[PDB]
Amino acid sequence: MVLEATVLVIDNSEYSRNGDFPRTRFEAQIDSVEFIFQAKRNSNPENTVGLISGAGANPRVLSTFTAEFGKILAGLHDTQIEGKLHMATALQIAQLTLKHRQNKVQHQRIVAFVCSPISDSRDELIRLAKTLKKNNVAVDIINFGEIEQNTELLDEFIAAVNNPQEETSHLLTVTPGPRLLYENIASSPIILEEGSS
Amino acid sequence: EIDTILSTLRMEADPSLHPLFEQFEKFYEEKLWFQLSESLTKFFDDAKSTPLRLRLYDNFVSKFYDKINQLSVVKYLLASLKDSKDFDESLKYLDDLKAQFQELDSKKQRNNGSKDHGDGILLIDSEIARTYLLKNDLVKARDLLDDLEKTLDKKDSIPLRITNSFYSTNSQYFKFKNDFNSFYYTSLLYLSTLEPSTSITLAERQQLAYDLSISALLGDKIYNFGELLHHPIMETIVNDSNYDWLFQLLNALTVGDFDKFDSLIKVQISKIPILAQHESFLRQKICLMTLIETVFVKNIRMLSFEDISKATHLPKDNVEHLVMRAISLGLLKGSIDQVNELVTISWVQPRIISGDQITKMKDRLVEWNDQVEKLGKKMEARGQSIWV
Repeated sequence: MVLEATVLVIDNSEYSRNGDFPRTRFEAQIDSVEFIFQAKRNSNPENTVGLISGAGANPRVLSTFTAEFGKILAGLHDTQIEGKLHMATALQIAQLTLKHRQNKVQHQRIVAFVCSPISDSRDELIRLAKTLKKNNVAVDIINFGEIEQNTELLDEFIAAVNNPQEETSHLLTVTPGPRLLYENIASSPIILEEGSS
Repeated sequence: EIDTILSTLRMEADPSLHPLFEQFEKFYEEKLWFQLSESLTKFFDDAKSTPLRLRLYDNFVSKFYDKINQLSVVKYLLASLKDSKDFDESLKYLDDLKAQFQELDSKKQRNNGSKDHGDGILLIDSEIARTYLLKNDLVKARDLLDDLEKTLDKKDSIPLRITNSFYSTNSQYFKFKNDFNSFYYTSLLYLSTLEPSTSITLAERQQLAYDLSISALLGDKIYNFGELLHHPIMETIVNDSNYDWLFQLLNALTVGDFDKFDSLIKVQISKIPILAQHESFLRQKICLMTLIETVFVKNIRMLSFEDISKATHLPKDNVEHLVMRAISLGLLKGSIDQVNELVTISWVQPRIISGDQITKMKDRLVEWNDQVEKLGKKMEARGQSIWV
């Protein structure tokens, strides 16, 4: 949590133009991108967040690690609502963005939103799971897409990956029904998590 | 409200179209709007024929004119308005949807924050030109095709759907008018850009397949008959009787057999009235296709008139005119000697490169490798002393 650089993956699949979270699922997510930046800042103001997309065939680096609210917002405005989620590409690219930073002292966190079922090959995931351990990265999943009808491929992986350490990777399962996604993120741990050490 | 309508639809519906209906309601309740798009589409794929289509559209459109992407909305409506017989009714509905979309997009552009909505409009526009053709008002429909083509092509990026719709409109206009030349140009394009949708019925495919083959008899530059046959549109539809004798003609052109040609044409010239009025073209066409075959095989630079006379079985008067025609097409280039009765061909137009020819090319290129190689080595040795 203390002095942390974050790649946030904002996903705008075809399932994200839905309306599970009223009025529109898209607009409930917009508020969450804004809130995540703020929560992390409120923790420790030397935290930074950068932004990549899950949407399209591939990710697009909209914004690198920065303190300006302005960069996240212009990036946020850029969307395609017929994008599609590929779990694997998003992970891989996030790790790369982390290798270069304004301050390299900062800890390594991936926050990723999942807004559609995940059906990527298993083989890919296994290998990535232990890649992550090499370079010592933790990841929090704000999950509300996957659980609607599809068993969690990521949970076990993250669990195994975590060590005693201040950093704590987590599987966070957040009630997918009408309750407002952003409201529930504020009311669950995301910066109220405790260390594992 | 919407509940009383759902009751009527389920009952007279097939018992195998019954659960499609149940799903509609459930997805609404849960506010899955993606799933909801999907299930709607499943209905209109195969139940556009049935009398219930129209109903489902007034109600569905009014409910889901905001949930689902815009381009989703107009596509459903389109299907309904083919089976709608009245073409003043079709025109009414179109104008209501056109206004609807223009307003909607104003708010909606800003909510998405980015989405091209000028797509929907173009599709609407395309369909209105189509109304007009059916009522035989070729004049109104014409300037609307014009304008469509200009705005579309100014675009640097275009979906398949839009350009496909526009080509469809064109195709229909050209066969109504009885212009063989134009249709052939369109049909090809339409095939290239053709949506991966299987909403496109077999009937539609069969009718087009038929018009394309009739165009290519009559044609102005088609000698590409084999290439045409290799594509799904004709390729699969061969055992049917309509596509028998038809395809037989195409293949008679390839070998240039005059004898098989003559028998087919005598029967069929009565049957299809297009062929009756276009008799000159068709008659020239067998003769030409033979000429291109004789010329390509004999790569020597001169041919007597006597070769042409025998192959095409025509008198010599007619021979030199036939030689003028090839030259006008640009199929061939060269000059005519009347004093010796020769055609000096000086250019051949590339054709389909068969497998045998791949090897032929290679044999000559080795020979010409060696020439460069021999020549450089000896000339280095000659006057070695100076090469500053």
